[PDB]
Amino acid sequence: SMENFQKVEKIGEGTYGVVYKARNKLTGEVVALKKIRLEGVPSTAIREISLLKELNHPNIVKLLDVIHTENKLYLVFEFLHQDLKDFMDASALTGIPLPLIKSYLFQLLQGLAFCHSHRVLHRDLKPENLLINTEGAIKLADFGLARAFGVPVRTYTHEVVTLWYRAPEILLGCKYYSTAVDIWSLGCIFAEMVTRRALFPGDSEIDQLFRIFRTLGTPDEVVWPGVTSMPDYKPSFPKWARQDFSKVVPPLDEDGRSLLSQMLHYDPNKRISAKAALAHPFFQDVTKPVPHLRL
Amino acid sequence: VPDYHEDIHTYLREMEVKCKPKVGYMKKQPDITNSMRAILVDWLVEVGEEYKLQNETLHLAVNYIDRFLSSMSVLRGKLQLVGTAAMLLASKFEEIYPPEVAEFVYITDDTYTKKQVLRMEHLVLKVLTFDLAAPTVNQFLTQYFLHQQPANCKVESLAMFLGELSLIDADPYLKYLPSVIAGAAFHLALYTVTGQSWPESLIRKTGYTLESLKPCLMDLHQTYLKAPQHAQQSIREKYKNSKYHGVSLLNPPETLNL
Ligand SMILES: O=C1N=C(NCc2cccs2)S/C1=C/c1ccc2ncccc2c1
Repeated sequence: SMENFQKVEKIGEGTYGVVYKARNKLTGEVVALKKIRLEGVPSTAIREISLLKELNHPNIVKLLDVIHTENKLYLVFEFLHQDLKDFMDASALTGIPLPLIKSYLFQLLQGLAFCHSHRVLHRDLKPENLLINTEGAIKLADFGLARAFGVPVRTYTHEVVTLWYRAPEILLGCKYYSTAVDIWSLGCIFAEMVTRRALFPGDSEIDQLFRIFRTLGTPDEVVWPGVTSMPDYKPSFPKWARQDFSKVVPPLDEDGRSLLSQMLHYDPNKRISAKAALAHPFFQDVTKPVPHLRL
Repeated sequence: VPDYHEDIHTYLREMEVKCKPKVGYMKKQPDITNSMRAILVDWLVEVGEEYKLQNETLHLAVNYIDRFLSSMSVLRGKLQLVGTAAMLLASKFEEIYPPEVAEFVYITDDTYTKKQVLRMEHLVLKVLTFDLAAPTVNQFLTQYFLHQQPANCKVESLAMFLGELSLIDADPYLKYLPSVIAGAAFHLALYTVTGQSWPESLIRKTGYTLESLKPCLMDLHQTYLKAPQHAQQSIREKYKNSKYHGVSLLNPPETLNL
């Protein structure tokens, strides 16, 4: 019931709807409200609600309530501090230390492992959809573009995932894609946190692909069996050599470079799963450092 | 076989129990019957065929309806409205390109208005508490298909056919979990086409033995034998198509030797 909530401010717009900051007048709890105005109830909302009600994990945003009225639909979330995009925009150059990055990636992999173990593909992992609190936590948010997948997968919606974070199997138009697409996105985010700029900031599909190829090499049959038969593969693709990861992400240690490499593997089934990534030596000394407080 | 196949199977087994409709709800329904439900589900099959919807969407709609009717009394003149709203919701959940609301209004022969469909959608959502990601017979089947030695298209389509037939008849299939119906349908399809039986690898994955599936299997064998004589025929018509390898034209076995 909307009576108990006092809206504080608008935060922005997600995959769908508009997000507000609000306060429960009775408990004092600060909450995020995701409003949707009512073709009936949107697919995006139906999916987000159903899946987010199933998913209870420390690194997935907590959906507290669904306020279901005649003309308006409100999703009530726990309020944390800030999304990661804003955090990075607010951070000074030296403002995001490696231990925090390592902690954040470890946690994001936990949240994602949980999603995938519960047959959910997120399909829009980017800084804006990741939320941090003041105590060192980070959580997956905005499941509007998510879906429940089957075993084995069917063909699902094409051209999914925000362009900069979109996996090469989506770009090359493969009939099937699955959990590997979210890992690719996280790898791009990992590199972005370290270097403080987007890894592959393409403006179109071909630009996106060519940017990926210049970093990882142009894929051939050896690195990616079946690649030359993929619908949007072109034999005219320029050939670029793969570069050293010491040069792709210079501040990163040997273990970090190893993990990033496995997250950005061309072949989706050779690409590391979130579950397997949790045991990577990169996390041997992982802690939970606290971020700065600047908004 | 991903790193998550076991986790997902385990999770779907948990959720099928939580998503299970009330076995004896039709007795508590003052106006509708199993026959009326059979007519509805057969009609949903036609709708799925007309709009080329996923079988999964069909299975989801039926789950929503049965759960809705588990707590909500519905007059016979309103059953199709419940069914339409459920198919719409299943379509929004499962389909890349759901048919539009106006298209759902059209195939209800203008019995209902757009506003009615939309209001029924809201009510279904309220009653199901937005919990739409339910396990289905189809979801278990596609997992079981990975255990074929080797893969057989005719077996796959026959299993899906058999599992689809079970949707029509609340008596007796309401008492069986999706994972069990899928096991029965996979064994029955495997037996009809190849002569082989419920495989050891699935026995160990599911914990289900031939014996444990026998009750459901006996019912399904009977539905299969009696299928040509059933009042509702849309599923047999559907599974004649080359898309499903014309498996409904295949002969059911005389005995299962159980
Ligand atoms: O933060 C959220 N983001 C969503 N989709 C994209 C957007 C990012 C920023 C504005 S819109 S849905 C959502 C819910 C939510 C929950 C807790 C929060 N705590 C702090 C700040 C934003 C929050 C948003």
